[PDB]
Amino acid sequence: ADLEDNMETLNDNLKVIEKADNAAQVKDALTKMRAAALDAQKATPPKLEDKSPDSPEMWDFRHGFDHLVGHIDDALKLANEGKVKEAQAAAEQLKCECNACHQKYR
Ligand code: HEC
Ligand SMILES: [Mn+2]
Ligand SMILES: [Mn+2]
Repeated sequence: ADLEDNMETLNDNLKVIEKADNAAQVKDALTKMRAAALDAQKATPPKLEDKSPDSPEMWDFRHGFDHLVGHIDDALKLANEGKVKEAQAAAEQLKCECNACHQKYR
């Protein structure tokens, strides 16, 4: 449950959503992402290892996962309503979140 493994979970399950052709597989990938992002939110990334947990950098690092989970839930709702294609498109826009946090802190 460390940061690199959670990121492996996020990356793998985004590719799963991208190639999926059914709702069950999209839904399982998304809920798995949701869990991995909440667990990642507890880690300290290598480039913030000198920071206090209440620093603005650490606050912003953690809050990035709230935004990510928010997108995941939107996609989760489409995917529970059976709209696989809309859910996949929503998951593609998650990529702005990955990129945003990465350019600041990876
Ligand atoms: C901060 C709020 C993050 C968001 C959102 C996402 N990622 Fe991330 N990721 C983050 C950091 C700080 C790091 C560096 C970790 C380290 O220990 O060096 C990463 C790294 C990755 C990696 C590489 C992991 C590795 O084994 O080196 C991948 C493949 C990755 N991140 C993917 C990824 C995806 C697909 C995300 C959105 C669905 C995503 N990350 C969001 C911080 C944050
Ligand atoms: Mn915010
Ligand atoms: Mn966003």
